Amino acid sequence: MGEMDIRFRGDDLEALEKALKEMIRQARKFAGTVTYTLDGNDLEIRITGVPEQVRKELAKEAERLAKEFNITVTYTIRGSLEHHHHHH
Repeated sequence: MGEMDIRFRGDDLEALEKALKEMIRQARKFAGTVTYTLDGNDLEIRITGVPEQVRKELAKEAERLAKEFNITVTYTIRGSLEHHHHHH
């Protein structure tokens, strides 16, 4: 399984649009599927097909656009539980 939910919240819809435009561009360069829901000041971008290793990289890009446009991102990734236990 390899599917991630990248959701941008911000009072400026334009900041959400430029973050969006990038996260689509990133899903395209990784060659995956990209969907999005613009509704008021909430945007959820659903990137499917990209594996867990790549879904992490989309999280770094979510964060770089969050501090770029000063908007709050929240991203969901599970399947990182490769070792659902401490290193002990």
